[PDB]
Amino acid sequence: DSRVDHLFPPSLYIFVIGVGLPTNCLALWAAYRQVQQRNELGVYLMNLSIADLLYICTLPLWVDYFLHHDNWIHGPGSCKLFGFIFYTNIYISIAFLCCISVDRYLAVAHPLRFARLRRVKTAVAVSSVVWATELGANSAPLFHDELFRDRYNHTFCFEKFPMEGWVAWMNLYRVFVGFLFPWALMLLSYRGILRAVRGSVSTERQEKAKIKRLALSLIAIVLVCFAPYHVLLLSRSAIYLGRPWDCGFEERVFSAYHSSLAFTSLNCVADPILYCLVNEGARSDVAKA
Amino acid sequence: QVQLQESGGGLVQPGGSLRLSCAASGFTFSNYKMNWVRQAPGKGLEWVSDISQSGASISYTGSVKGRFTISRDNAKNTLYLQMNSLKPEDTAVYYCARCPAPFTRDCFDVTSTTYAYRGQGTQVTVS
Amino acid sequence: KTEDQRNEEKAQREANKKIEKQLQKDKQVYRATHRLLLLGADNSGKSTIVKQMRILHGGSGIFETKFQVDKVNFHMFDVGGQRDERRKWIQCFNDVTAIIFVVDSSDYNRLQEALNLFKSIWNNRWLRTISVILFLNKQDLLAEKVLAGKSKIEDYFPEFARYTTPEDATPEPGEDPRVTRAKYFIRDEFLRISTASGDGRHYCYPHFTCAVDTENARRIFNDCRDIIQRMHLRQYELL
Amino acid sequence: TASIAQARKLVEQLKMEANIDRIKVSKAAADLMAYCEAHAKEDPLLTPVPASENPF
Amino acid sequence: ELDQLRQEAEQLKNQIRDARKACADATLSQITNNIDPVGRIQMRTRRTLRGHLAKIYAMHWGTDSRLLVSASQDGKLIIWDSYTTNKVHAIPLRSSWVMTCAYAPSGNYVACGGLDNICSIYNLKTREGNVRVSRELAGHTGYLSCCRFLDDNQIVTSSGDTTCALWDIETGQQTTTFTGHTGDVMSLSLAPDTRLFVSGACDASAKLWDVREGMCRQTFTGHESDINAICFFPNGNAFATGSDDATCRLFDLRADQELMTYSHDNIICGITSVSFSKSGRLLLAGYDDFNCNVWDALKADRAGVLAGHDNRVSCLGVTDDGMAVATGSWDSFLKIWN
Repeated sequence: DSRVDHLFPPSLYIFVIGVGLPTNCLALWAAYRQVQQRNELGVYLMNLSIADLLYICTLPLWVDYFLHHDNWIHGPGSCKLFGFIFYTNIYISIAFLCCISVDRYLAVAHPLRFARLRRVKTAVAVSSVVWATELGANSAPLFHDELFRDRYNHTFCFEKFPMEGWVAWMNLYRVFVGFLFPWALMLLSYRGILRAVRGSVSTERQEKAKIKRLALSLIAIVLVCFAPYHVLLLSRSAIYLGRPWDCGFEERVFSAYHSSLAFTSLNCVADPILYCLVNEGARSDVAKA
Repeated sequence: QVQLQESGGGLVQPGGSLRLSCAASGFTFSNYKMNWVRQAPGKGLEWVSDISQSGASISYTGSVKGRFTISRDNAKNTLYLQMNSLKPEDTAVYYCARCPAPFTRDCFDVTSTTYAYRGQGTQVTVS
Repeated sequence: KTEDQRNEEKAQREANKKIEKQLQKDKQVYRATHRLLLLGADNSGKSTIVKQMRILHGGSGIFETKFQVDKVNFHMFDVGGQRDERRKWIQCFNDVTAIIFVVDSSDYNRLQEALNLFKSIWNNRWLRTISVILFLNKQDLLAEKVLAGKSKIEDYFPEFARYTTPEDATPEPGEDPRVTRAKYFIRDEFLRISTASGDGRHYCYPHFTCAVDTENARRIFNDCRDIIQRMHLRQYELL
Repeated sequence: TASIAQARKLVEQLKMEANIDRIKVSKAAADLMAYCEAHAKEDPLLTPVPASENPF
Repeated sequence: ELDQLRQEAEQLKNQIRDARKACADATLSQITNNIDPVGRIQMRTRRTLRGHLAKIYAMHWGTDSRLLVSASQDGKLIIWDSYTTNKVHAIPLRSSWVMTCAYAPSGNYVACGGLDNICSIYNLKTREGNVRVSRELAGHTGYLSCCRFLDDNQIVTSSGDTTCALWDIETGQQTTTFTGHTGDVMSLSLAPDTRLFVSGACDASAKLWDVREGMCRQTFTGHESDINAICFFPNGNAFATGSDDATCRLFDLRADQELMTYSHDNIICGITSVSFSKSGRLLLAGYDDFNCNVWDALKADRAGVLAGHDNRVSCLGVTDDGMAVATGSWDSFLKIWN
């Protein structure tokens, strides 16, 4: 069904376009200000805000697809491009979140080591590598129309409600390599950050608690935004591979799958806030602007 | 011209009292943290007390705590030092040094051998 | 003469490229090295700590020792070719990682001079973000002086009579309680100055040192780790 | 001995600088005015230089 | 004896003050009130010169108004081509703590110094083609604060030993030492005729010296804190001083007095650098407020603000032709304003 569970997703996407776009513009400005200050975190935040802006600017097409109902009225190629941006911007964002986490871990846990890694040139290299790798890996539907037909239904994009064979393994790869592995790296990096902050004597216990709260928020909000959709993907693909005859379950959870697709877009609002607005320095820079 | 002229010293018996004034001129007296510095015979310059731009933030050296009171009259551009219960250890030349810079929380060079704004000096000799 | 001008323009660009390459190399070398300013009195013993990481480590007007600990380069700067005035040449050291302030703990006469000197660094506009690695030196002499009993800290610091050793104190196994109270009183005078201002942009690391102490290079490394870790907390938006 | 020598040097310097012939401050201000209006047309920072003849 | 000499000094001070009051017919403001104000001087950062790694303590323009030397605390002495934002040379220094840098009026030579207590002269136009140290003047017992070339083979250096020195570069000897300051000499400015120079020190007093004769002709008081900057009026008849008292004062040699004071109530920070325009109408002052102020020298009215620096402005100076003013700051960037 595409015209049944079609109330929460469109309104939520309207909310995302309303709030993320300005906050992501300010996030991009703050990242540019950081880069002008020769900060390696600025490159990562800039690319993250660029990806969020890409997803937000692609959202109105899907809002209209809600408005026009039926199938992908815009066309086959438009379906391919917007499907790419819609299902790969999440993984680009999580990759750049993991990049921020590892950069922060290297800065805090090992302040006097890995000076070469903590450089704007290295940050640009890592950003370019991440973009190229994610785009090439997830553009298999774009290169080969046959595999896109296997993944997304040519009629209304979506993901071919009757799950395909190899796409189930690719979906397991997604849930294990594009969410679990980057989020595990995020968790480990912020655990090491918290350990180093605990070792710190200069920082007061209040500030250590604040750092713990911020790190736990960053780890947990990614979970809240992406775990429902990815666990739905894992359940769907594993069940189809094991028990392909199951059809009532698949139809029942298709609604949850679409709602979780919608809920994924909360990170485009979360990331600008939790990475620029929460900090007093970036907020002060925005006020100065 | 920054001039710091101090007066009031002299011979006083132990357990006596002296008030050391400081006629300050040539600068805005209310923008500088004034000090009191003594050079004992045969000893280096030693900081005794300081007063902030206002009457607050009065700090004394340990030797003079409880018996020396620093005071500042910004209207009259005068820095005071009321010394009570003087001990023979207090025999020194007392200089009234000011901050190098206005509206600052630092007194870097006030006990220096050749400081620009310290004053000629007044001699107290307790014996 | 446009053709002649193009040749000089290209030569100038080539010179700029060479300067850029050399500047990038010295850029890397400049981050890799941490700059330390050594401060203290004549009797503070800064030279002894300068020598003890010059004879036990890597090692005219400015005395420089380049010692390396844990493959991390450190540059120490003992400025001794200048006058007693230091309100103008101390402003050079606003980019130093830390200031190694050495204090003669035993010499009670010049303790106030050290305390006033510590206040000025802490409260200076250009040094109000530079952490201080305080080195309460000559603890061997402090132990002997207190056990002797001839000289009392109460004369130079009347608040000592009402001072009690903090629970956080970690006395040495064979340490007299009188030394421990004297030891931590001197530290608390400097920490009281440090905790009075500086917000969070400033920390003082107090360490007890002797002439035979051989761990000062390690102490500076650990403190400089905490100083730069604290900077990275703000520079990477953790704080 | 050193203090009296320094005081004598300071007194001699004061005597040397007390014999300087001093013009009226009005005349000095007039001379500075003469220089400022005299060279006003040749001051790029005062008169905004045209972009054509500006090396920056 | 000491009391008698002090009384004589006080009498001489009173006589000097009475003479100064006698020659004070009228104030500068009372005569320049009718002058039309310069208006709002809007100067933009034409070029920023990046490449220094630490704070810039000093900078000096070349005589051609095209080349420019800058000193930074990373032990580098970079010579820029301001027009093409290109770096002609980058001289590694023996001691990184450099507080002064000088450009010889004939080129061919650049001097620098600082906490090393040494004025190091570097030969640029050499037969080998590489900048090397030509002379290492070591006679100062304190830190150098300002070095200026009278010409080739002669340089005046102000140091933290309360003395200035006139050096013969070929022999590396002090031709004349200038004593009389009771504080750290912070900056000297050469007169256009090279025959005199004023030195401002940390004793809140500026002294006009005779280069050849060798004694202090006049002393200039009125500042209430350490002078950090000094600069002659385009004619050697006045000079401007900046101190930590947040005031610029224009002292005139012939009147032996201060003419007018450049201060604002909002300004509570020190003054680091002072320079005049080619006509002397504008008094550009570097501040600890991370910004510069343009002062109408005849009216003491602020004309503009040069706000482009993240850290404190440490050096300032206009070109010989008056086209542009360069402003180096502790943020490791040098900016050309016009």
